[PDB]
Amino acid sequence: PQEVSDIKKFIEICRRKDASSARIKKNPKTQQIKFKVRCQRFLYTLVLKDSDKAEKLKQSLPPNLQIKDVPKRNKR
Amino acid sequence: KVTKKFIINASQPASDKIFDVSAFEKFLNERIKVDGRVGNLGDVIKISQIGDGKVEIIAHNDLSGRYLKYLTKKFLKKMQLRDWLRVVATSKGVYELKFYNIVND
Amino acid sequence: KSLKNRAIIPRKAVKKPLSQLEDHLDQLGVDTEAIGLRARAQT
Amino acid sequence: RRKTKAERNRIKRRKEEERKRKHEEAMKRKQQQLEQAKKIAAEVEERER
Amino acid sequence: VNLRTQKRLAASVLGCGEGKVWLDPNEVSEISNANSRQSIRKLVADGLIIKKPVTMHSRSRARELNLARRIGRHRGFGKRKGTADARMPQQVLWMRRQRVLRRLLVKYRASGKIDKHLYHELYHLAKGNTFKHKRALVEHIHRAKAEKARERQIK
RNA sequence: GAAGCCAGAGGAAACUCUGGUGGAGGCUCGCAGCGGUUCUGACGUGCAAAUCGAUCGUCAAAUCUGAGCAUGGGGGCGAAA
RNA sequence: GGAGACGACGGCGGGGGCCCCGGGCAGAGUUCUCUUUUCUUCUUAACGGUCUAUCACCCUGGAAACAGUUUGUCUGGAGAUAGGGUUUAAUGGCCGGAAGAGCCCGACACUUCUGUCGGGUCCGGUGCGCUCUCGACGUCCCUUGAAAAUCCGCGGGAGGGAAUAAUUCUCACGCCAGGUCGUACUCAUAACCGCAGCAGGUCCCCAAGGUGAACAGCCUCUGGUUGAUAGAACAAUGUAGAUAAGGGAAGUCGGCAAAAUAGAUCCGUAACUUCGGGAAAAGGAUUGGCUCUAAGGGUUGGGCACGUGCGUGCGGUUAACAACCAACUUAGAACUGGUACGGACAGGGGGAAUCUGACUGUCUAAUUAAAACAUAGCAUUGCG
Repeated sequence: PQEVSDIKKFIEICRRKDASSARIKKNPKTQQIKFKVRCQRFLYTLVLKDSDKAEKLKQSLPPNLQIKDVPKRNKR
Repeated sequence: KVTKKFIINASQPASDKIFDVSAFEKFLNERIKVDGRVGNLGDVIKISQIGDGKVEIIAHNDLSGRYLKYLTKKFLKKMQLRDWLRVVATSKGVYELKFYNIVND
Repeated sequence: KSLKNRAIIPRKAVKKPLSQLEDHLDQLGVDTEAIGLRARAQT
Repeated sequence: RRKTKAERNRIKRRKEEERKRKHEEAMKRKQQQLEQAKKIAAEVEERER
Repeated sequence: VNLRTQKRLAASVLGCGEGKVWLDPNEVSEISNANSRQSIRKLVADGLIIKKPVTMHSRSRARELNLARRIGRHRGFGKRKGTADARMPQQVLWMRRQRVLRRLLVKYRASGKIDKHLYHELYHLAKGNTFKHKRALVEHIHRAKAEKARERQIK
């Protein structure tokens, strides 16, 4: 697992051809949001503050790449 | 000065006339100890009734809801209701009294 | 109590008999028929 | 001259404060790129083209 | 009706010992009909199988005895069983005293209360067992500074 | 509580004395382990073709121990019975 | 050339885990009386990023009035102290993994099928503690404590190399593949050997709380058992455990056995001696509880003038002061119960001599553990 601290690097990682999926994890107690994109080797995580710009970044992410919001329970 | 608000709900046993809210008020007033001594409430801790079988406690000290549940269970043991009534926290600072689960024999 | 050798089962893990509860409250002096413990009883 | 414990403590606190300021500046830069994300996506797409 | 398998499965499901497993004596047939871990979990959720709590082991008497030994009780010759060095090593005492004295000497030399020559000779006196404690070292430093001031006033 | 080391008192010095520090020894008490001293011991067609109990020796090493390998009867191995 | 690749022992220091203390949420137990109570959950992997961690190394500079310095006396004109940096080393802090998990609690649903939804999962401290690991030291040797597979760096400069662009880049991402055999269970008072489900024997890892010097003995938690033919009675004789008035070895081949001594603090301790010992010699005094007193520690923090939190030029060693925090020892005193005070457990009887082997050590598995054997030391013979 790798943490990406650059929005530009995260954009290129999401536009990479190996990006299978992406998911949104919202932690309201910490007031944070995590963008996690799954690639062949690494799972890349971007950590941002909970904000309308953070919600808007989903629009600037590629439309071809599937994005899902993480539910409250990891049901097996 | 910080203020903590505690509710001891006994609406159902008060409606069943099983739990005496006034006696519980008197018991709390004579058993809640401040600085290790009973009968030392003053203005630090106030106990009142907000009605509908509920006891309202205002505390400016570091009074614990665990201590309030401890005194409630002591009162139930005195009134022989410890085997039949249960003190359950339902919110932040709210402890209600309810019957245990009942089977029909 | 047998707390030297074993712990007491919690009261919430055993379902109380309605007959025993009614007997205890009737000895304490509470009108059980006026409050309807049978409706509160589960089956 | 030989420095004392007070000087060593102030050196330690300045180093800790400098690390905190660098981390704060990094978070601010990430935030500013977050508002400027759309232009960044346009630049990335243009570079790919 | 034999419930050894059910007790073992219940222990494995609840993550406890088999002595902490309680099976309902009044619903033995339904417990015996459970042959799978899913059925055991279903009975645990139904409350027919519960995990018994741990047996009491309180530390209250140990804590009261610790408070008594802190305020000084039970320290008499009838209570002592080991030798004095076995109870408290003279090596550990000497280590503590030497570290205290060297720490104080370093602090004084840094702050400028003493110079390096006085520091060196006091260091070797501390290694040579001249001072019993920090108070003794402080008094010796004060007396040495007073003698140096008297010599400077005379000169 | 051995060398080594620190401080103080002497002594021209070499040395002497005192208070510490240090932690050596096929040293010592002793738990485990290894062994096997004694008991009118238990047991004596026994739990056992050598066991059980108490007591005893040793316990930082000439200590205890596994697996792999070597030595084979005119032999081997033997701190030698 | 480095790695692989290396003894035993001693104390010291760092880190992980366990143990202990305090606060808070939730749950459970106690509640004649007392107990803001007692207990339970409160966790964070591999793999990575980032910031730091003893030794050591580098730069300035030149040290006696020698200085730095460890518990342990080593270091320095072959350059110390000081000041400033570079690095081996994480089981350290933060972040990603990762809360979505696991755990705890609650409210509904529930013939079954099946569950559904909420609330949390937090904040500190301490140590001659136990355990593992790491690091710097130190001691001992007529003992000096594996090899190979495999991996890397360097020396060297053969070749290969550009603007039709070249690239033979140990950088990042991307593509592909990873066969065979073992894997249950027991590891022992019933799964092995002893003819047996035999009180025997059989190599290791993890190791909680109290008392206590202590992985002693005794009690407890987790986890396990409650299995070893049963019932009744209480004669002799046994086996095992005890006690006994007065005398105290009168017993007996023979004090055989048993009793007595025993921990700790203090006083004190002879002959002999290879000067190391003997020695815990001998012989005495004391030990409970309670209320106090005293001593033994850590962290943080000094005034001006300017430039502007640092740089200077100064000025001072009463910080000998304040604030905060923390634990275990030692000594002293009063009071008080007593037939007992290491109240159980645990735990030397001591001395005067003689013979004998120097000692530590070894053997007769299954009747003899010894003046036997071995040992160091000493002497002789043979071999260039």
